[PDB]
Amino acid sequence: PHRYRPGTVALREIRRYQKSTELLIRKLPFQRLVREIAQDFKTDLRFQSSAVMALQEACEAYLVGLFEDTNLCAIHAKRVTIMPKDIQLARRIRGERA
Amino acid sequence: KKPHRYRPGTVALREIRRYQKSTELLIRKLPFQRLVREIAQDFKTDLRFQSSAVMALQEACEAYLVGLFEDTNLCAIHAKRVTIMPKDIQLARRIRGER
Amino acid sequence: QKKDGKKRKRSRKESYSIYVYKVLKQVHPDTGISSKAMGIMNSFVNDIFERIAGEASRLAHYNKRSTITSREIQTAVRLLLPGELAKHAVSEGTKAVTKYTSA
Amino acid sequence: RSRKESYSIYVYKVLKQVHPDTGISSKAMGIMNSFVNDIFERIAGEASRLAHYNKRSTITSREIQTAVRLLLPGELAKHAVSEGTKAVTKYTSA
Amino acid sequence: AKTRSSRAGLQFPVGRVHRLLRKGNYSERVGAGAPVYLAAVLEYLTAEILELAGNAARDNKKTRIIPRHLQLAIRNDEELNKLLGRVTIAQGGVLPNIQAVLLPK
Amino acid sequence: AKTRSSRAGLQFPVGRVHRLLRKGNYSERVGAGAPVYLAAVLEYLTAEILELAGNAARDNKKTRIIPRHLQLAIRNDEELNKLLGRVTIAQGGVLPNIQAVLLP
Amino acid sequence: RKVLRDNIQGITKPAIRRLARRGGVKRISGLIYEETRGVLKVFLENVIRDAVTYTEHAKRKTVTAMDVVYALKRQGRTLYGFG
Amino acid sequence: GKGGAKRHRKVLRDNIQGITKPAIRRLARRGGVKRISGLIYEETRGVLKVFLENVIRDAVTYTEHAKRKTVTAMDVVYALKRQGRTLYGFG
Amino acid sequence: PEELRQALMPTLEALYRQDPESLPFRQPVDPQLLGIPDYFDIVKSPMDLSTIKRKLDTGQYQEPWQYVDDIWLMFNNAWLYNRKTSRVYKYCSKLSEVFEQEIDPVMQSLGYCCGRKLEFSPQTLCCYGKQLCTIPRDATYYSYQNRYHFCEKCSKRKNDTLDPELFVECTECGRKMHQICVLHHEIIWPAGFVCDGCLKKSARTRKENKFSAKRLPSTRLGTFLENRVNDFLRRQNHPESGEVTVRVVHASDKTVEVKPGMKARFVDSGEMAESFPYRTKALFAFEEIDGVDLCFFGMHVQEYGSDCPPPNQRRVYISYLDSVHFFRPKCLRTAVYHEILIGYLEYVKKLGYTTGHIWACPPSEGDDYIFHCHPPDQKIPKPKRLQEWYKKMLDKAVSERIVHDYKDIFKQATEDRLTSAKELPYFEGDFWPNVLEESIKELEQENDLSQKLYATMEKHKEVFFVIRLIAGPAANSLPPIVDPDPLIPCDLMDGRDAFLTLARDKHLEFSSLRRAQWSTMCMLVELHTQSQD
DNA sequence: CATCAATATCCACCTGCAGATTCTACCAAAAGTGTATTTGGAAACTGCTCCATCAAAAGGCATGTTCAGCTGAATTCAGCTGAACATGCCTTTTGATGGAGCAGTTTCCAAATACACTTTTGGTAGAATCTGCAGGTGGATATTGAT
DNA sequence: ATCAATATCCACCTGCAGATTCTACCAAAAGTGTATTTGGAAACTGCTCCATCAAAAGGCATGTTCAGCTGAATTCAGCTGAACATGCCTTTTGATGGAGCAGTTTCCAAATACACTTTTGGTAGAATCTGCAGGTGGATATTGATG
Repeated sequence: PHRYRPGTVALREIRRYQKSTELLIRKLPFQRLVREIAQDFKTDLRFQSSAVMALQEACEAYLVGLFEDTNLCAIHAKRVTIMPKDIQLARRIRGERA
Repeated sequence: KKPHRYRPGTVALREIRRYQKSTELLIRKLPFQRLVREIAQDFKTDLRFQSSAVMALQEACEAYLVGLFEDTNLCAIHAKRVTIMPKDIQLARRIRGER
Repeated sequence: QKKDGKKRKRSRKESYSIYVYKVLKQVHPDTGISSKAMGIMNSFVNDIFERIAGEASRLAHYNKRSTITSREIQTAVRLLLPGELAKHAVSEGTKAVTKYTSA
Repeated sequence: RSRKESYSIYVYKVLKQVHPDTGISSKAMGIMNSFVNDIFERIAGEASRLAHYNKRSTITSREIQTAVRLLLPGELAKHAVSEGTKAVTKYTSA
Repeated sequence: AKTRSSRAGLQFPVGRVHRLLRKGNYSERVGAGAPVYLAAVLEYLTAEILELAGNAARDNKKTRIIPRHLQLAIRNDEELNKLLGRVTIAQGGVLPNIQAVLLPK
Repeated sequence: AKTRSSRAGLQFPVGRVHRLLRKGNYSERVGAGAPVYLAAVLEYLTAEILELAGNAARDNKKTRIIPRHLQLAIRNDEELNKLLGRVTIAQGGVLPNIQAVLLP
Repeated sequence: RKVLRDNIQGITKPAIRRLARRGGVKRISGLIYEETRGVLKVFLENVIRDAVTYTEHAKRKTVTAMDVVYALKRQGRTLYGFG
Repeated sequence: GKGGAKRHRKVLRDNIQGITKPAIRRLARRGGVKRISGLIYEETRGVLKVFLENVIRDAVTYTEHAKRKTVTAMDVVYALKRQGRTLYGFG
Repeated sequence: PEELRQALMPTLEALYRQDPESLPFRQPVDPQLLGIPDYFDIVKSPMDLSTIKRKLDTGQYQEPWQYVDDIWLMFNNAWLYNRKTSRVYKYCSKLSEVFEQEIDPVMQSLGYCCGRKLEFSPQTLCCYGKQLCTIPRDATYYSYQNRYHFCEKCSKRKNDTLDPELFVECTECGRKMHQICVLHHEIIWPAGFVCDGCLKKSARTRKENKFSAKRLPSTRLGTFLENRVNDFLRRQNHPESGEVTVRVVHASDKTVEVKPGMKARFVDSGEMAESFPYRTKALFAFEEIDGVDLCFFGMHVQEYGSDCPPPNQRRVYISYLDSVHFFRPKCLRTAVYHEILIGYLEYVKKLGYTTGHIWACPPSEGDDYIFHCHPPDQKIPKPKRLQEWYKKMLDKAVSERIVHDYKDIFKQATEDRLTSAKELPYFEGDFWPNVLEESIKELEQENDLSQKLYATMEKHKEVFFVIRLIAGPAANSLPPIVDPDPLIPCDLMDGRDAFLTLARDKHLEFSSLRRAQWSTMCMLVELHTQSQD
C-alpha cells in the first residue's frame, strides 16, 4: 500500500489553502453559533446575510493571523507542533489577554 | 579569606524587586536628550526642545521598553529559558506587528 | 494712575483640577494629590472625554443624526467602558439626567 | 429608493487610465470603495484633530497635507503631497 | 439661580462640557442632557479612580496621592487596566511581578 | 461651464469630497483647495493600488481584478502593507509563505 | 425562536485544521482545536455584542452589515467589501 | 577668556552608545528580565532608535505645522497618542 | 620701608593661601600660552601678583595706598577682561572678598581710616537744550567740552562709569584719609585736617563743629516735634536710643494756579478764585550717632490758612516725605516716624487747621523723593504696606485724641455731599488736578465731569487719606490762623528738585552710614553758608 | 539541614524643606435666564425587500477507526558566557546667564459662507449584447518513497 | 541509481452569472454671481524660555572568576499524521407567510441665537502648613558559606 510520510500531506494542504481564498468554516454551523451568541446577548434578534459573511470572514482572518503567530512561537520554541501555550503566549504578547 | 559573594541571581532578583518597586527614570537625561536632538535634526535642522517634551519622550520610551522587555522575558520563558536573546525581541516585535 | 496691568499678557488655561479635588473631598477628605497626580488626572479625564465624544459623534453620524443626545452617549458608554464600569456610569448618568429634568 | 453614492465612475476611469485592458470584479470594486472611503475618513479626522490642536476652525490644504504626511509612509506621502500640490496649483491658476 | 451641575447634583461644570462639545465639532446640534450625562459619567470615573488611589496610598502608608498610587490603582483593577491598556502613566512604574521560573529553588 | 474637478485636471469629484467634508463635521469651515488636494491624494492612491492589482492579475494570467489580486498587491508592497496593517481585505486570502523549518 | 445551544462544536476539527493550514501551521496537537474554539467564541463575544449595541441604538431588530463592519472597525479590525 | 579645563566630549556621533549598559540593564530589570545576553543591548539601542522616528518625526511634523521652531510637550503628546501610546501628565 | 613690608606680608600671604582660586594670578598673563591674543588690546596694564611682590620687595612702594590701588587694579582687570560666568571672574571675586576682610585691620593698624576702594554710583547727567529732560543712564549720550550733554532724541558714548572717592592729606603726618570716612569739611575747619592719631598723640581734640543741626535756627514746630520725639525716647529708655533734633529749615509763601482746563470750565465763570495761596514748609530730622549728626527723616507740606479761599481753606497736605533707615534703635525707628507725624498733626490743629491730606504713593524703583541714593538693602514699601503703615499711624493719633477720624477720599467725598469737581481741595503737584485735566481732555475728545471724577475717586480710594483734625461746631468758630514761625527763605529746598540736583552733582549719597553722615554734614554746611549773605 | 555572619532593607523615629494647602482680593470669561425663531425626528400610516422558515435531493467532506514515523519530552554532560564584584575616573546635573523665538497687540485684505438661480450628470430602471473564467476532460510533467 | 504510484500544471472547450454597452429621467449635486462675514496674512513688540558653560558628584566603564545557564547528543512513549470505510449533514434550488425595514406627512417639544445679569473660575502674592525624602541607629531575614 502506497503511503506518504508524515508532513507531506500537511504541506500540500499548506500550499492548497495559502493559494485559494474560499471560506474554510462551514456557513450553517457558524451562523447557528452566531445566533446562539446573539440570543445569549439579546433576545429576538435577526441577522442579515452580508453581516453573517462579514463576521465569518473577520473571524477567519483573525484566526489565520493567530495561527501564524502561534506557529512562529512554536518554531521559536524549537518545535513543529503548536500547543495551546503557544496561543496563550501569542495572545499575551498581542495585548489581548494581558 | 573567601570574600562574601552572592550567587548569580540573588542580586539580580533583588534589583528586579528594587526597580519594580520604584518609578524613577532609568535613562540619563543628557545622552537621551542629545539622541533626540540629532534624530530631530535628521528631519528638521535647528529645532528647539522643551524640557517637558523631553521628559514625556523619555517616559514614553522607557514605558515601551519595559513592556517590550516583559514580552521578551515571556517569550524566552516559553522556550524553557531564562535568558533573552535577539530572537526573543524579534518574535515580540513580530507578534506586536511593529516589523 | 494705571497699575497692575501685567502687560495685558495674563496666560490662562482651563482645567478640571479644582473640580476633581472636590470629588477627592467626597471620597477621601484627608488625602491629597501632587501636581503630577493632578496633571495625570486632567489628562485622563480629557482622554475619556475625547474618546466618548468621538464615539458619540460617530454613532450620531451612522444613523444620519445631526443632534447629540444622552442616548448615543450611554450607548458609547456601553461600547467603551467594561461591564461593571459601564453599568455604573450609565446608572449615574441616568440619575443625574432624571434629577436635572425634575430640577 | 434613497441614493447610495460611491466612487464608481471615478475608480473605473482611473483603472482605464492605468490599465485599459484590465477590469475589476464586483467584490474587488467594493473593496476599493471601502478603501477610498476609509482613507478619506482617516485623513479628514486627522486634519480635524490638527485644526483643533492649533485652535484653527478652518480646514485648508495645509492641514490635510500634514495629515497625509503623518499617515502615508515615505514615498507614498511624498508622491501624494507632490500630486496634491500640483492639483491645487492648477486649481488656483484658473 | 442654580447651576446646571447643582441642579443635577454634579461637581464638574455642565456648561463647560456643553461648550467643549459645541466647539469639538462632534455634532451640528447638542442636546441639553448630553453634558449632564457626560459629566455624571466622568464624575463616576474620577470618584472610583481616586478612591482606588487613596486605597493604594493608605496601603503604602501614604496620605498624598502620587503617580505611583494612580498606577497601582489602575493596574490592580482589571477593568481599569482594560480601559487603559493602551495608556502609559507618567512616573507610575509597573506592578511588582516576578516570574515563577526566575524564582530560586 | 467648467467643473471644479476638471478645473484642477482631476478625475475624482472635488465637489463630492467637499460636500462629504462639510457633512462630516470635521470643522465649521473648510478651505477651497482642501477638497482638491484630498481628491488628488485619493486618486493617486487609487491609481497605485489599481496598477499593482492589475500587475498581480496579469501575473496570474487574469485580466479581471479579483479580491485575491487586491490582497496580493496590498501585501506585496511594504508601504501599502503598513498603510493597511490593521485592515482585512474581503476574499483576499493570505500570501503564499512557508518558512524553511517546516520544509523537508 | 428556538434557543440554539452547543453550536461551538459546529467548528469541526477539519475546519480548524484548514484554518491552521491557511495560517501556515504544519502540525496540530490534540488540545489545539477546542482551545481555538474558545478563542473564537471570545472573538464573537467581542464583536456581536457591539453590533447588538449598535442594533439596539438604531431601534432596529435585525443585525446589518454596516453594524458588523463598524463594530469591527471600532475593535481595530477594519474590514473592506461590506460597506 | 582662559578656561583651565575643557573636555571635547566626542560623543555626538555615537550617542546611541550614550545609552549606558547599566541603563539598559536597569530597564530590563524593571521589565522583569533576570538574565541578559550580550547581544540584547545594542539591539535594544536600535529598537530605541527606531522608536524615535516613530514618534519625534510626527512631533516634528507637528512643529512645522504650527509654524514653530521649538518642539513642545503637546506636540509629543499627540505624536504618542497617534501611535496608540497615549501619555498622561504632560497635557 | 621694612615697616610697611611687615604690615603687608600677612595680607598678601592670606591671598596666596587660597587654593585653587589664586593660581591663575601667580605668574604674568601669557597670551600666546593661554591662546588669548587680545589681552593687550583690552587691558592696558598687564602685571600680576609676582610683580606686586617684587615691587613690595625692591623699594618701589612709598605708602600702602599704592599697594591697595595695585591689588584693586588687578581686581578690576580680572573683572573687565573676563565675563562673570567665567572661572577667573569668580576666583577674582572670592579673592577680593578675602582681601576686603584682611586689609581693614592691617590698614587701620598703620593709622589709616580704612583700606577699601570706594567709588560712587554713576552720576546721571542732565540735558542742556531742552532744559527739562535729563541724560539717561546706561544709554547712548552725546557730550561736548565735558560741559554740555545731550540725549539721543535731543562724541557718542554710553554712560557706564564709576566716580571714586576723594582723599584729604593730613597736615601733620601727611597720611591720606577718605573725606567721607573722617568727615572733614574745609568750611568747618579752615585750619586744616588733622588725623585722630595725631590728635590723640598730643592729647588734643577736634574743634567743636559750629555747623550743626542743633545750632540751626529754632522754630516752634521744629522745637515741638523734637521735644515730642525726645520725650518718647526717654519714656522708652532704649540703650541704643540717642538725641533727635528736628529743625524747620524752609518756610516760604507760594501760590498754586488753576490749570487751564479748570480755569476755562469754572474760573472764567466766577465760581473759583484764579489761584490759592499757601505756605510750604520743609523740615528735616537729625540724630546724633557716634557724635555725628545724621539726617534720617524729612517731609514737605503745604498749609492753606483761613485767608485761603475755599475749598482749600485751613487745609494741610503732605506733598512728599522721605526717610533713611539708619536710625538707632531700629525697632523704635518706625515708631519715631509716627512720633513725628502725629506731632505735626497736633501742631496744625493747635494753629487752627482742620483737614489733612496724604497721598500714599510709594517711590518707583530707582526714584528718590528727597534723599538721593537710597541704600540697596532698604526695601521700598509696597502700596498696601504703605497704606497699612498710614492707617496704623492714624490709629495711634486717634488713640491720643488728637485726630478725631480719618477716611478714604471717596468716603469723604460721599459724606461731604460733593456734587461737582469744584469742592475738592486744589494742591500743588497733586495727582487730582492732573487727573481732572485728563478727564476734561477725554470729555473734549468725546455731570459727565462729576461722573468721571467719581469713577476715579472710587478707583483710587485706598491711596488718598483725608484726616479730620477739628470736627463739629468747633470747626465753624475758629479764630484766624496766625503762624508764630517767621518765614525762612531758602531756595535750596524750594521744591524737592534742588536738593536732589545738589546731591547728584556733589555725589551726596545716602547709601551707607558714612556716606549718609557725610551728606548730612555737607547739607548742614551748605545751609549755614546760605544763611549768611 | 541547623546555624556564625555580612548585607539590603522595613520599619521605629526624626527632622528640614519644596510642594501642597488656606485665605483675601480682582477680574474677565463663562453660565443661567429670558425671548424670539427654527427644526429633528416621533407617531401615524403604509409600500415593499429581504429575513426567517419549510421541503427535497445528494455528495463532500465530517466522523470514526487503524497503523506507525517521527517529535516533544526527558536525560546527561560539556563549552562558555554573562552575573557578581573590586577598581579606577569621568560624564551628569544643576545653578547661573545671554538672546532665539512664543505669544500679545493692531490693520486690513485676500478668502471662506449664505443663498438664490441655472446647468451638468451619477445613480439607475430596463433590455441586449459582449465576455473571463467556473468547471469538467485529458494527458504531459515534477514529486515521493522505497522498491 | 532506477522506477512505480500520485499530485501538479496546464491547454482546451462549453454553459452562464457576472461584467460590459445603449436609452431615457432626474433630482441631488455641481457650478456661477452678489452680499456678507471673518480666520488669518503682516508688522512691531514684551516676554518666555531655550542654548551654553563651569563645579559637585553620582554613578559608569574594565578586568577576574566561575556557578550556573545554554546548548549539543541520545532515547523513547506515544500522538498525531496518513490512509480508508461509512455516512451524515451541510450545500444547492425552490417556494412562501409575514415580521419587519423603510418612504412620506405632520408638527410639537426640543433645539438654536443673541441680550443681559449673575457668579464663577483662572491667576498673583503672603504666609502658614505639611508629607515625605533622606540621614542615623538598630536589626530583621537571608543567603552564601562553614560545618
